Amino acid sequence: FTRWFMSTNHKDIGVLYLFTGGLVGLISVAFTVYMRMELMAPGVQFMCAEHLESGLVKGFFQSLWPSAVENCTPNGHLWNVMITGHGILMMFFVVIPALFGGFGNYFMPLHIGAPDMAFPRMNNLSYWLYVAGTSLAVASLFAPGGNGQLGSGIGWVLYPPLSTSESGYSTDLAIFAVHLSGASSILGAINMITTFLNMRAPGMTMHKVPLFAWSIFVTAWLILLALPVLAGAITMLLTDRNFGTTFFQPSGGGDPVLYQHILWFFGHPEVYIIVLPAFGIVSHVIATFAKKPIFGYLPMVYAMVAIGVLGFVVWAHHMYTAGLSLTQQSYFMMATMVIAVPTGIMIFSWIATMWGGSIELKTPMLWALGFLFLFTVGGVTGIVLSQASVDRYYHDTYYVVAHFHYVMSLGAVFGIFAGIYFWIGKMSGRQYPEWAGKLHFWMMFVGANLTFFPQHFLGRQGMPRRYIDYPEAFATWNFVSSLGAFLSFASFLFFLGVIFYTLTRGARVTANNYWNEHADTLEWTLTSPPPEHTF
Amino acid sequence: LEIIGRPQPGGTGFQPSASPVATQIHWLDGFILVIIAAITIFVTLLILYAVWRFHEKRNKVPARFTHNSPLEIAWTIVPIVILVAIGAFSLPVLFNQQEIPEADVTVKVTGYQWYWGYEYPDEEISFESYMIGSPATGGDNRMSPEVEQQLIEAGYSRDEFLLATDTAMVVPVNKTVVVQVTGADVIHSWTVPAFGVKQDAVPGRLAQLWFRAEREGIFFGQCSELCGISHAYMPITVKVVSEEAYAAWLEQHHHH
Ligand code: HEA
Ligand code: HEA
Ligand SMILES: CCCCCCCCCCO[C@@H]1O[C@H](CO)[C@@H](O[C@H]2O[C@H](CO)[C@@H](O)[C@H](O)[C@H]2O)[C@H](O)[C@H]1O
Ligand SMILES: CCCCCCCCCCO[C@@H]1O[C@H](CO)[C@@H](O[C@H]2O[C@H](CO)[C@@H](O)[C@H](O)[C@H]2O)[C@H](O)[C@H]1O
Ligand SMILES: CCCCCCCCCCO[C@@H]1O[C@H](CO)[C@@H](O[C@H]2O[C@H](CO)[C@@H](O)[C@H](O)[C@H]2O)[C@H](O)[C@H]1O
Ligand SMILES: CCCCCCCCCCCCC
Ligand SMILES: CCCCCCCCCCCCC
Ligand SMILES: CCCC[C@@H](O)[C@@H](O)CO
Ligand SMILES: [Ca+2]
Ligand SMILES: [Cu+2]
Ligand SMILES: [Cu+2]
Ligand SMILES: [Cu+]
Ligand SMILES: [Mg+2]
Ligand SMILES: [O-]
Repeated sequence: FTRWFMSTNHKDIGVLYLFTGGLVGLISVAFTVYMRMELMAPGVQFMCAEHLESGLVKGFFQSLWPSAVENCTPNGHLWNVMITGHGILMMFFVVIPALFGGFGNYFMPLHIGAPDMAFPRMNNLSYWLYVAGTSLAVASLFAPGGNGQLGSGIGWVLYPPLSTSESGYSTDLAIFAVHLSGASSILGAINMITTFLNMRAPGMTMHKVPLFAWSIFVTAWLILLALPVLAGAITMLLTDRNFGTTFFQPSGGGDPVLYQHILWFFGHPEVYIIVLPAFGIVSHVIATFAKKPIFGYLPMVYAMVAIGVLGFVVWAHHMYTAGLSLTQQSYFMMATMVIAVPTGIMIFSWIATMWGGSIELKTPMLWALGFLFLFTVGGVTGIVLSQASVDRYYHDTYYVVAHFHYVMSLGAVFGIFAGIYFWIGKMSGRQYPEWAGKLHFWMMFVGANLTFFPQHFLGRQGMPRRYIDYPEAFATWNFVSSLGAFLSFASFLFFLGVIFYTLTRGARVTANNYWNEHADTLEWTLTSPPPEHTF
Repeated sequence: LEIIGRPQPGGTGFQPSASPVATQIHWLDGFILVIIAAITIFVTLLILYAVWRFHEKRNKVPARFTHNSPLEIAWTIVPIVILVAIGAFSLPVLFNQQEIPEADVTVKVTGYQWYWGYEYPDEEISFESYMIGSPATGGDNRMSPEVEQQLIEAGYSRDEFLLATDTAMVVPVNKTVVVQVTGADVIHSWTVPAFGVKQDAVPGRLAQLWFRAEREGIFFGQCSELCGISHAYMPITVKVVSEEAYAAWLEQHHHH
């Protein structure tokens, strides 16, 4: 019934975030399949202007079947709309809601022995703002937009003057969507911080809080500084568009580059907001399946704090080719490099935790180990890109696309799958079938690497970001990348099958702790699922 | 002229270098690539070893250690050393790249939706440069018999489609070219991979880059800041030629 949606219990809200995150994730992944269909071969075959003359539904179905080039007038606006849609959904309405809204809301109170969040009614409202934001984001795709068509073709970061001059009101709906998301995140961070500080169990000292709870706490602070800044940036876009301001318009004495500083001031912290909870989950999973306590607990907490702090003083590595002086470029380059150090501490600590353990290669552990490998691959290309001299070549190419898909889609997402398999028994009372989880893992591992590794080659060869079509020479690695995406998509549909199976007819969970003694935090002390009212 | 600055089928490396800056980029990237491949191979081999050596079937009782001070010192300091080493070779390269020398040739480039305008202020030459196959040349941004014909007529082949423009920026070999870049409407970005240059074209700002081309030939770039519907369809053609061929091209533009 609609008694799930009106619930104020952190567990129910956690579950709502997870499911909704998953559904929006499916929609955004479906966009990438369409994107990789068009990128699979040079020449435009799918995104034809001719499909506009049909209806919405008829036009949709026609666009899924390839046309000959001679019958296909390239529609760049549709490409730019899908890309912007893919990016907005992921960065605002998918991964953070799942990790922070989902696992954060469900498990952080359990890990600290809190009965519920400080402000349960505020927690429920944070969910509905997320849903309202999502709805506006989706609606913007069907609203009058740029070039006399539907949707905003402006990139997930909304650079002016392009975002300010895009016609129709699709862009305004997108800006409202982002406001709602920021509001949802801010309320969530308020709750996480208050709960964490005030509602710990007697005896639960700061140095006794589990790492996941710490990851969520640090994350919550980043949100409080980052998200208000973003609300400023985007309100300024909204006023330039509607209320005669000219913050970013040179005719009125504005500067488009100012928007970039403000936006990236949110924009870097944003990626550390995505990844910190995944760092939390990896810590719990690895310790459990290595049957060994987490190595260097205190350096981990501090490395997370250090990463959180440094994430606020590096933003202009997104602006090396935007007109930054040599002094700014040198600074931001050196400040960005420092981040490798605490991150290295965490990678090596995770390896040290495994070292001398008794390793059980169950599904959650496979995601966690994939995370270590793939996050390292993404992280070191991040270090390449920090070198302004080399970023001169790589900026706005597919090399950057490869970096961020390794840290996010093969990093944060592996964190999400790690947590789902780790915790689904605890949350539902039902267990996933082990052979299916491993199959899911290997399909995703192979598919995701096939998708993104070849994008390094495309970037090195000079393929720009945000292109509907590309010179013939880029054909080989685009084709491979697209086959990788189709395989990854297959693994995701299989995953959804695994979840559906697990929840409807999965083996009954009977134990409080169905893993082992080294899953040693409070949730494993409770029933599966935990009682409606805990602690 | 030889087509040099272009992507090649199945390529996995950089585009050929034709400037000393591009050369520096290749070396620095090659140096960092060795390091980061060593780091990730190391990390990967550790994980695979630990999973093999400490599998539950082979190591039935787990250890309990959570510290190893000498190791934590080594693994904090060694990354710091690695980064400082990279920083030492990288900062000179950055300085050379961004310190604008005295120009032999000055070109002012303006980005528009969706084409580039070039002006040579010393020569009182200006012209616009459109993709072969754009609406300007009679097409609609796709390959066709007509577009292939125009590519041939202009000295290219169908393989240069999306790269070749109707007019090129021509410059003399072994001379310092300073390019002043701006945007007319939205932000664009002007780049030539073979020269190791890229500079955003921001409305209201005039920014500079330099290159010195070390061999003659044809070199392509593509707009590198999303700028609307035909972002994919406003490339850059630079022809590097001899001093005499350059003067010849200048005289062809002179109004008597
Ligand atoms: C999960 C999200 C996430 C994370 C965690 C990161 C992590 C990092 N990012 Fe990435 N990044 C993105 C998501 C993310 N990024 C996105 C979305 C963009 C593009 C936005 C857009 O334009 O749309 C981007 C773009 C981006 C750029 C701009 C490139 C360009 O547009 O031209 C830069 C530049 O410096 C950069 C750097 C880094 C660095 C140095 C790290 C560091 O945090 C990585 C540190 C990790 C390691 C280094 C590996 C582990 C360490 C060791 C094993 C120790 C040994 C290693 C060394 C000694 C090097 N990133
Ligand atoms: C979390 C962030 C995230 C994720 C997961 C993905 C996933 C994918 N992305 Fe995404 N991508 C972005 C963030 C992300 N992307 C951003 C920010 C941009 C920039 C947009 C812009 O330019 O403005 C971009 C741009 C971008 C491009 C370049 C577009 C261009 O420049 O024109 C391409 C090209 O192939 C691409 C492809 C893919 C593919 C094939 C996948 C996937 O199909 C890979 C396979 C992964 C899966 C099958 C699993 C997905 C799982 C989840 C999403 C979790 C769901 C939640 C639960 C289950 C609880 N993306
Ligand atoms: C007192 C009498 C006044 C006499 C002087 C008249 C001044 C002309 C107005 C200039 O505004 C123009 O409006 C066009 C129409 O909107 C734009 O075309 C744009 O819009 C068209 C959409 O119809 C597209 O076809 C074009 O590609 C696109 O450039 C064009 O850029 C813009 O400069
Ligand atoms: C830069 C990349 C590095 C990747 C990290 C992976 C390598 C981890 C190696 C861990 O080293 C172990 O540390 C233990 C603790 O320091 C030592 O135990 C020693 O100290 C223990 C602590 O009291 C005693 O219980 C033991 O008996 C005694 O052998 C043990 O010998 C040593 O092998
Ligand atoms: C004394 C009074 C003087 C009166 C002024 C004379 C009016 C002359 C009209 C010029 O308008 C041009 O129209 C083009 C065709 O519509 C536009 O191309 C635009 O639209 C094309 C078609 O979509 C694109 O391919 C181009 O890249 C894009 O720039 C172009 O920008 C715009 O300047
Ligand atoms: C002769 C043309 C080959 C036909 C291939 C069409 C494949 C389209 C599959 C669409 C699947 C939608 C996800
Ligand atoms: C650790 C990830 C590095 C990804 C870059 C791959 C580059 C390989 C290309 C080699 C150059 C061929 C000439
Ligand atoms: C090579 C001939 C140069 C001609 C020169 O006198 C004029 O372009 C001056 O504008
Ligand atoms: Ca295509
Ligand atoms: Cu960043
Ligand atoms: Cu562009
Ligand atoms: Cu452009
Ligand atoms: Mg850019
Ligand atoms: O970032």
